[PDB]
Amino acid sequence: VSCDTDFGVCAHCYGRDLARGHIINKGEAIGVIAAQSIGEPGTQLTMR
Amino acid sequence: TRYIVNEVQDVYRLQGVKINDKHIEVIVRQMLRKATIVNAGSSDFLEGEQVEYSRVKIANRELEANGKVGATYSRDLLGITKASLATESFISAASFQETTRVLTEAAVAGKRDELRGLKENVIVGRLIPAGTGYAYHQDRMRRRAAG
Amino acid sequence: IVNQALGKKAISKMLNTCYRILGLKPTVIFADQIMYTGFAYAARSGASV
Amino acid sequence: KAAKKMVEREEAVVWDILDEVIREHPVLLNRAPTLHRLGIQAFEPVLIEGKAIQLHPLVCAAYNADFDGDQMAVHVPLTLEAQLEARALMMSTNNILSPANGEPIIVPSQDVVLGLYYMTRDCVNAKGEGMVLTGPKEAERLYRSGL
Amino acid sequence: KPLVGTGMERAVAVDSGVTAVAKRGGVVQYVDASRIVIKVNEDEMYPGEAGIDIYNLTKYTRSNQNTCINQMPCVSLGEPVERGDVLADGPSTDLGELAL
Amino acid sequence: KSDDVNGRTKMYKNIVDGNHQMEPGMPESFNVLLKEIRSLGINIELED
Amino acid sequence: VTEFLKPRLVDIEQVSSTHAKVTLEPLERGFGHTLGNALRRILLSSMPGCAVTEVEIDGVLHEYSTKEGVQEDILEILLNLKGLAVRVQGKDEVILTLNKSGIGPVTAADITHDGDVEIVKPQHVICHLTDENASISMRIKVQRGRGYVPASTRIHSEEDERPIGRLLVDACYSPVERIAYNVEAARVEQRTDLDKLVIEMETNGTIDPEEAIRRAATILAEQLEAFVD
Amino acid sequence: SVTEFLKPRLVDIEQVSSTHAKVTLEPLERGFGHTLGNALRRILLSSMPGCAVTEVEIDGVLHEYSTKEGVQEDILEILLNLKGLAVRVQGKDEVILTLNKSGIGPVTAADITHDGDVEIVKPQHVICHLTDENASISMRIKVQRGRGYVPASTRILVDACYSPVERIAYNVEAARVEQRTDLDKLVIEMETNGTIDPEEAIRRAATILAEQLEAFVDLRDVR
Amino acid sequence: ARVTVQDAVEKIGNRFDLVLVAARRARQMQVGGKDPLVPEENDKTTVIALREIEEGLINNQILDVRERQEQQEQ
Amino acid sequence: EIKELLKLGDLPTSGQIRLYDGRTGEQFERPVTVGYMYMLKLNHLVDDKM
Repeated sequence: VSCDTDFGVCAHCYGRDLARGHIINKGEAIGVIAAQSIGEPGTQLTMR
Repeated sequence: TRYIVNEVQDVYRLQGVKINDKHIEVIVRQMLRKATIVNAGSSDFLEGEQVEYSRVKIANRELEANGKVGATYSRDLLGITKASLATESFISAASFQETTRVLTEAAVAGKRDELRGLKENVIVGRLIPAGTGYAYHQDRMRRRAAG
Repeated sequence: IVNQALGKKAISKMLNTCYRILGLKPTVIFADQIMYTGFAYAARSGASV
Repeated sequence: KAAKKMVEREEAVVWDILDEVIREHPVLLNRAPTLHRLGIQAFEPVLIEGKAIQLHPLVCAAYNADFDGDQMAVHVPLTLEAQLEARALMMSTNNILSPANGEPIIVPSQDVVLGLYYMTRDCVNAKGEGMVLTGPKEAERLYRSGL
Repeated sequence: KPLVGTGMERAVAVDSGVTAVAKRGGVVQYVDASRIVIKVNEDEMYPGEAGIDIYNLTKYTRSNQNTCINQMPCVSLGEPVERGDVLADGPSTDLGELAL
Repeated sequence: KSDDVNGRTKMYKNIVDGNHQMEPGMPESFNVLLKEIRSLGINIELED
Repeated sequence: VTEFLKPRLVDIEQVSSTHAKVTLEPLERGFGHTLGNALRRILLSSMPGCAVTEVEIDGVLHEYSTKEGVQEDILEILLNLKGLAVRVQGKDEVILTLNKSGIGPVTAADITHDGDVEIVKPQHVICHLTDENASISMRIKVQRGRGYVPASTRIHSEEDERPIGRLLVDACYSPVERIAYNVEAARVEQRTDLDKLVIEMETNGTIDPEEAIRRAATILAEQLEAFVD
Repeated sequence: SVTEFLKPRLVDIEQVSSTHAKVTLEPLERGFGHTLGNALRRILLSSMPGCAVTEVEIDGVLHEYSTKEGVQEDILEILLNLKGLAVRVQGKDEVILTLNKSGIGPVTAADITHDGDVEIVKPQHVICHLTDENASISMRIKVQRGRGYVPASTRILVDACYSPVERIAYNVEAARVEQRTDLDKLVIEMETNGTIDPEEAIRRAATILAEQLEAFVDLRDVR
Repeated sequence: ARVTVQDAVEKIGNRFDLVLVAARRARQMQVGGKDPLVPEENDKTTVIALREIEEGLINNQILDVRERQEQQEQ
Repeated sequence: EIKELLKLGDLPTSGQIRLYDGRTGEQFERPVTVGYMYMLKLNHLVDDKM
């Protein structure tokens, strides 16, 4: 949100967080990369 | 953002799950859109404009021609089940929760999609503007300027 | 690194060192050969119950 | 029609042509219940006289299988570009680390760690405690006798 | 047959009605792979009947799960048979025992 | 491999000739969607 | 080479008709275990044997039914015929017939005996009949082979032949089915201590111990001759 | 068919160095590849005639806790370096060797006295580390004739490295001849200490086993 | 076959244009009219093209140059 | 009770028994507990799944 682009997110504020060793390149869909890792560990608890 | 990320990482850490906070910030950013305005600002005397469109409009109107006409906005967050429906393309955000109301609203307003969401390219069945097809999508956008 | 009780975290950090220091293919072939050793020695060890 | 009949008759030359063509044609595998990016990965196919695909023990953690009753989805990309996309991005050799936190998904465990932890041990002192050697001779005397 | 069991498998086998049991029989005359005749003794015989009972087995009969139910007889020839005892062995049954 | 009727034949020919070239065209299910939408009181069409 | 002192075959023992023990002369260190391993695995893997490939009978058509007068099904007929043990002379592909009537038990003894065929266990059970009027009439062919084969393998060899009524079974082609070895230090004197190995095995009587051991050694030498050059 | 067994014809061998070689075979019969590999490995490790150094009598204290006295290197690693020497003896029996050099420091295998049948594979081998001054030392080493491998704990002083080998290993792979894929492919990998070609070594092992097992057949396959 | 594709990645860097370059090379290689600049080892066109881009002898630039070369040579 | 039964059939009470390799014939350390289990076959068969 800090990055001011009005469209998507620039690579200059995200780092890598991937199995590579370089900054994220253009065209990579972070949103698809996101939103899926969060709920993947579906081993939470119910009924408190 | 800080409160949300702290609260969610507490829950993911009490169990043992280790996850970066950047995805959570992405969730917040997708969640934090659709600012509401109180001043007209010569933009529109209505409510429910996108934050990005408002920022682009104020950048193109203030610095260029008239900087005195300021449009004050209040950035109001919306829940996922509601913010997802807030899309400029009728095709997208349709199969998510409900279709008939979205179709009625699009036909009433007469909106056009431009096929900008990924689901649009999926349903039509072309290269999505991501990964390998990003360069092709960019070239198509570039050639669309001239004709 | 190879002189320890060599638990699961030991082998984990060993692969981490091999990846960050050497690279992709060295650590991939390293893990391959490690797992082959694991099958061989477990089958040789016995480890009855 | 000649090709169809001979393929249906399953001659040795047909097997030879299969082997020649499949030898350079990678193939993609998927878990039916999938949650993250690693539930789908590509591999080099190898012919084995059986009827159950041989999956490597390491990628079992990513595919989250357990060698109980399960069904895998297999897919073939046909265009040259799709083979290339599989080779460059969806191979296991490239996908060593997690896209979630950064920790390696490949976490060896079970028999491998048990055996390694076993052979890096010493009761008090086994046969031939005081021997000295260069390092390759250790296995030479371990396989046969002496220690 | 199972080496280590609990004993209730015998009751399950004799109660599922899958095998063939003998009712009011005293001794067997003829044995076939698909047909068994028992000669009831006069003790358990009432007047007005021939004094024999026939049991036709189940040979390779299609089951609901597309499996096979085949009954295999137990006695050989001229064996004294009491009441309430098994004669054939149905699917996964051995000597009147659930052997699966 | 989808409902593109004019694509499956052409990909088969490209394979047997060893061409390995693909032209997307348009899935037929999208036309199905358009036809069923036009079944109700809603216009829908694709511009140029 | 320093006086390797190759061992020799001595003291062949016969524990029983289907069980025997073999003794070998002492040999140098580090040899007994590997030679025992090789001989055991070769003897259990590749060694010619004679078994039943298919049985045809005029009475019944297929193997999933019964016959009038018999107690056990055609399945037990085929399985027990799988368990029969016989040896054959030089020529292979030998067909023998079995015809009998009555209510008495049927064994391997009451079969038409020809000069090239000899039974080792005449007390086998061929699923005795129960009816006086019942009479079985089947003819069997026995061939020789080396390794285990299923029924599906020999299907392509028969396309126009094999009419109805001819039933095929599986062959073992393995007449020993069990062998073990043990090495000890004995039979050595006036020299550095040597080791001797004893081989304990059980066959079905089709093949003699010395013959099988010699065949294993011969094929071992043949397969290792390629590594000479 | 009845008694016919396939024989390996693809015996291609690719080598990286004169002491390292990779041996690959064609698909062999079922279950025999690993038998043969284990047998050849055990033959190569358990008994292989060769010449090696048996023990040394250095000038000083026979105890292991000796002094540097200008050598500045403990005798233990000196003996270890001595074990890494491939001495070749042509026809003679156990013989005594000795060396003497000035105080330049590089102690090589050429420092030993040259005998009629005493040969060294590569004279650049290190025997002692660089010395500190012009002080010399007498080795008084000797070699013996033997086969296989025995330690010096039981049979005396450093070791007995009679096997002219460094490392031995093997693998078995599946392959197909025409249709059936249930075939065994044997791959042999072995590193040589020296003085013996790897293919020569494996040929010697095969001949050794053949002449260890020939009378088991009682003169079979006459014609 | 190749186990890891990293040299081509280093020669390209963007990770997205390398697939396009190798695909456009392989298409012309398979349709014909060109020869492999790298000695082949009985392998398909895609592997040869990827080894060529890994060796540092072909990229997205010299393809345009050579293509304009035959286009003007007609 | 089980250990008492094992002695009657000439079996070790611990249930551990030395094993050899059928591939290299080297005696296994860590004596193994071998046994006889009642296995069952299920209709979940690969001959239907392919």
